Amino acid sequence: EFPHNAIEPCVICQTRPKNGCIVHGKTGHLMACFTCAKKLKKRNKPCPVCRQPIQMIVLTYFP
Amino acid sequence: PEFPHNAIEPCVICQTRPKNGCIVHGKTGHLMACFTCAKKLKKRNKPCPVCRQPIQMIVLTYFP
Amino acid sequence: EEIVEPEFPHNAIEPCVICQTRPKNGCIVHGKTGHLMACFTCAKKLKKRNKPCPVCRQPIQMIVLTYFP
Amino acid sequence: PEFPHNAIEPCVICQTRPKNGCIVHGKTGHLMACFTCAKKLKKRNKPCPVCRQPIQMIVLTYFP
Amino acid sequence: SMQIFVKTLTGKTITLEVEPSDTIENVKAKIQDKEGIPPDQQRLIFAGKQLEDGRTLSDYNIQKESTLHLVLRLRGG
Amino acid sequence: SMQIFVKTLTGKTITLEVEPSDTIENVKAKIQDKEGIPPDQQRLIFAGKQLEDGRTLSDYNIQKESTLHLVLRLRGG
Amino acid sequence: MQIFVKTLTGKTITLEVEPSDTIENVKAKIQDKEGIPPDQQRLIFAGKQLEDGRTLSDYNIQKESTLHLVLRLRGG
Amino acid sequence: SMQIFVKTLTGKTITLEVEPSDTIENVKAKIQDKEGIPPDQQRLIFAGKQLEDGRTLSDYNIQKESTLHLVLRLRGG
Amino acid sequence: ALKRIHKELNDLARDPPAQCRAGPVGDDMFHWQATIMGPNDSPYQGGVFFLTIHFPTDYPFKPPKVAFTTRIYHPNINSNGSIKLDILRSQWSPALTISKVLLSICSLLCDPNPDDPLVPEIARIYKTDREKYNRIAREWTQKYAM
Amino acid sequence: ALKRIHKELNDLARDPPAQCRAGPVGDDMFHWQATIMGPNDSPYQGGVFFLTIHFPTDYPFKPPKVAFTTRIYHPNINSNGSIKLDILRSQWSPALTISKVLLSICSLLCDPNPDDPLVPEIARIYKTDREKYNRIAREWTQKYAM
Amino acid sequence: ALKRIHKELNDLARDPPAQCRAGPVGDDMFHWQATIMGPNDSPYQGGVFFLTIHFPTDYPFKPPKVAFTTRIYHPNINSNGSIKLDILRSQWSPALTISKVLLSICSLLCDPNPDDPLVPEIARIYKTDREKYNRIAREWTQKYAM
Amino acid sequence: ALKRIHKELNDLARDPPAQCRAGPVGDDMFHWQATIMGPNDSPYQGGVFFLTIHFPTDYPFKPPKVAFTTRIYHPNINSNGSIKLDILRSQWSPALTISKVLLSICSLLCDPNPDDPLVPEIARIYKTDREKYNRIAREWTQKYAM
Ligand SMILES: [Zn+2]
Ligand SMILES: [Zn+2]
Ligand SMILES: [Zn+2]
Ligand SMILES: [Zn+2]
Ligand SMILES: [Zn+2]
Ligand SMILES: [Zn+2]
Ligand SMILES: [Zn+2]
Ligand SMILES: [Zn+2]
Repeated sequence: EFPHNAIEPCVICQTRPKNGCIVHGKTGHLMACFTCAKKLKKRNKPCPVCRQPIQMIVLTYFP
Repeated sequence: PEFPHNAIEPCVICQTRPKNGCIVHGKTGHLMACFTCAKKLKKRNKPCPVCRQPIQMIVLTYFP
Repeated sequence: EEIVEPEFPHNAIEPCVICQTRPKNGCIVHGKTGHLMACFTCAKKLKKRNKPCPVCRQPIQMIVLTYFP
Repeated sequence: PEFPHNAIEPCVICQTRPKNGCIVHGKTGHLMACFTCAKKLKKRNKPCPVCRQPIQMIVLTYFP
Repeated sequence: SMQIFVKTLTGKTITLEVEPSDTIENVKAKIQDKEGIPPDQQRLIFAGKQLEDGRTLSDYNIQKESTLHLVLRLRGG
Repeated sequence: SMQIFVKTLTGKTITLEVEPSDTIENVKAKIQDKEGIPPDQQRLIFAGKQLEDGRTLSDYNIQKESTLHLVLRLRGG
Repeated sequence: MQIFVKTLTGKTITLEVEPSDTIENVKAKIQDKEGIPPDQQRLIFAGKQLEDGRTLSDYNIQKESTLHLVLRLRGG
Repeated sequence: SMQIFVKTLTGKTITLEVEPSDTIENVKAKIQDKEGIPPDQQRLIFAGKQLEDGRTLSDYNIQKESTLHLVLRLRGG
Repeated sequence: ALKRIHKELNDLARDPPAQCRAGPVGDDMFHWQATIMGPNDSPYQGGVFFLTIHFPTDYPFKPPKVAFTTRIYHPNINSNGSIKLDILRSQWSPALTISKVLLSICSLLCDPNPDDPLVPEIARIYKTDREKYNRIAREWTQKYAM
Repeated sequence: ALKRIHKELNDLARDPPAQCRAGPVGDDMFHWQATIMGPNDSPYQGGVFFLTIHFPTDYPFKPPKVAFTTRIYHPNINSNGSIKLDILRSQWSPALTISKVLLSICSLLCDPNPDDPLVPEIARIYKTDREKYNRIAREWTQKYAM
Repeated sequence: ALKRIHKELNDLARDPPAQCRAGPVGDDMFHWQATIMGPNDSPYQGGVFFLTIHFPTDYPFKPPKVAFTTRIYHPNINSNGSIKLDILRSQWSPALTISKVLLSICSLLCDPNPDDPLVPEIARIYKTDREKYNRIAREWTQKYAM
Repeated sequence: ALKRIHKELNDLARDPPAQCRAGPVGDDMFHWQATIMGPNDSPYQGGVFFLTIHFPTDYPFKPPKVAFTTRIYHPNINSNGSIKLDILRSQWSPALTISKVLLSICSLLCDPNPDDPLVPEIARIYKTDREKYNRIAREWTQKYAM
């Protein structure tokens, strides 16, 4: 089944869409906006969901 | 703001699997294909289907 | 009752039926019998997810890494 | 990949039945005897012939 | 009397020693001896149809050198 | 001032906020902000014809609620 | 049979299990679906941590029960 | 670096990838990986003498393509 | 998954079962089209029934998705071509191949389970009037599978 | 922080948890009260335990301050109701909602860490005489949480 | 390739570009015919131009083969209907659809590339005598496309 | 016993060992004769030692009885040719073959156990004067093994 929750707002700010993909290795957890995710990476926090370190934040478009 | 309602639509290549293969280039990513299809493009050294930037990596994208 | 010849497992050199690549060294044990048709890598994936034996559906007691001296 | 061509040869003890008696110890096994010969070893409390670990069980081994 | 063949689950073919009067359940017990598969997990198929336990090979027009097809026990629902 | 629509490469339709005096170069900048596509890979088509960078929407008689078609940059050869 | 796992964000997923599934079997299936390593998974039912090594039948967990996923934690 | 051969207990010959500075104990570890035999029950013989876990292959002037011989750990009495 | 899928396809090329065929249409190995001939001496005899097959990316650990695209009258298959069959869900086995799955479905055609049906109306008729059932399934075979 | 807290409150109302309950004390959305049901099959069984919650202004980037207001016998919870627990400190996650924090705290009751205790005397007792530990903990539950 | 092609056919039935149509020739889903209407205010005005499409077996990773079957006067299209155009070769993208390819080709009719031409004689006329270019293109439109 | 012995003989024919040779004494497959080359860099260098081998009825579950018929000087072999060696008694293994047994015996020559000896006199001389032992062994080798 398909990602119906991807339409829901960022779980952190509950305001902006989920367009800040949190990347680690070849996998990523997409559940937050670019602003909130960039904050985590700026402060060297790990991924909120899997606790892996954050390799990068990718601004994610759905073309 | 506008939320991505087209995210539940299938991979635009195979028209079957979910859109979970994020095509990364620089600081942006285009998510319109499945991981299997996007990976096939990366292995064949093809650019991004929608913006033609070189593909840095394919990210298997989860939606927790 | 007619004489029965021993028969030997010529299919034992065929690759794992799951990955079609690696040798059959992942023995699936249940009770006192084993079904050897997958590599250790593929059979451990079944065991780690508590899936049954693929050919007889008995529960997988253990995977045995099988050497052939 | 090295495939077990010697799995087709007879039991190294009786030289007559196939190698269908796996000698199990922990999570590894040595397959070189038939079930009948390997049970004799287990019954008599002998260790594994090639590695000398104790014989946990004999498993009658099919190649389906 | 005659040999039949059984294409087992993995594609490997085995040879069985049968009388035309042998029941289907007889054949399954032979497959168990050869392959270690419990008869209640064996579904034997011929001409696109499964073979019932209490019928004979002749009840199904199964001649010598016939091939039966072994799949797993299944339940529609 | 007015709304127009762009049918993007995947068939998804987006809405833009534009002026009639907006250049095509300007429109492509807005598509870049919404979709992440560099303007030089954008080719806009209206009434079967491509829209040139330094000309305005109104130079093509593109009015409120028009639909532009986005394809990939191409080169006859 | 099927059970539910309410994951960290509140999203609910479905798992295919047997009564003999151990809790580590369950965490492995959660990782398959959600990409969360088992050693950062902590599963809770009826207010208690479920322990690796015990099975769903050990805990009498029912078909279509819901297990609750939080993060690995330690008191101190 | 180089490769060598080990004649195992049944006479089956196997191949290892070693360096001339590898310890005897290091070879036995590679034998344990391929054949499941604990090193403390391995006895490697070369030129009719036993090889001791401290030395290396160069210590024993073992060139590439040499065959080492494996028997079981033994002790006179 | 691909290598396993390639081996199954080669097997179907060299030794298909009498009733069943399947393969990809283009180079897309994850999507196959298949056919099952209605078994002789059944309401389905003389019909050819098309199905669609989608392999998941972790095949063969997970089952293929299989659905009829030809309409068929049967208590365990509905008007969307969905097949309620346990080996397609909780009783899947990695040792099953598409060949064995098609053969299993084919054997389901003449061995339905009306006691726990997907289409209740058809199971009632199957239990209470077998002749009408055969009449109807025969008409459907003629109407849609020929 | 406000929008995220409001979201959590509405989720709690739309979908009340089985094991805990929580909401604002009156008007201040940053100060909440909560209740934890003692785990069945435990010394805390049948007890109901109250807690206070203060959200910092950069919640959920920073953890909430969470303390018991009902006395409870545990090596990692002291007479101030303070809880020494890594997810409230360095192992916090912004994806933890207050419902998840409360369920996590509940699971800590039968999963104490006596080797790094907040109340050494309770932990020594836990390590040396377990039946003595359970006896007292049941006593405190009946004296203070019923 | 098949399910992708069916989706593209559905989109052409529901919402096609203004100047462009296409569909399978007979029952062959991998062989289509297309039409492009000459754009207004252009020497092709009032002409209809037919094309042949062959999808390759691993469409859409590989581009379709596209050729005119109607003769047309243009610097990048020759007398056999071959179209020299980078998106049909080295600049193909799998996100392009037949609809988008046809719209693209339509935009090429009005915006030729005479600087890298397939037909050099027509390019010289286009660059230096646009009155005669428009005239001859109009004549060919009447001779072949009406 | 017989088939296994046969097998060991064929394998000897297929891959002749370099330190030793062995085969049946004429007609009796259960009575064998063997020779060992004395190791280089050792006081047995250049010697050829003969051994007699007898297989019991339940070979290979029970070890062969192996004795020297060439006099030799060594703490773990006595004047009757008896070899006190653990693999020939309680540490036997059915995977051992005559070839492996002989090579094992050869490596015992340069790896004696003086601390639990068969011949105490030779043992004491091995511990206290190594130089004497090698002189004597070389002499015994020259006297008896050429
Ligand atoms: Zn946010
Ligand atoms: Zn993560
Ligand atoms: Zn795809
Ligand atoms: Zn891109
Ligand atoms: Zn495998
Ligand atoms: Zn089995
Ligand atoms: Zn044997
Ligand atoms: Zn062993």
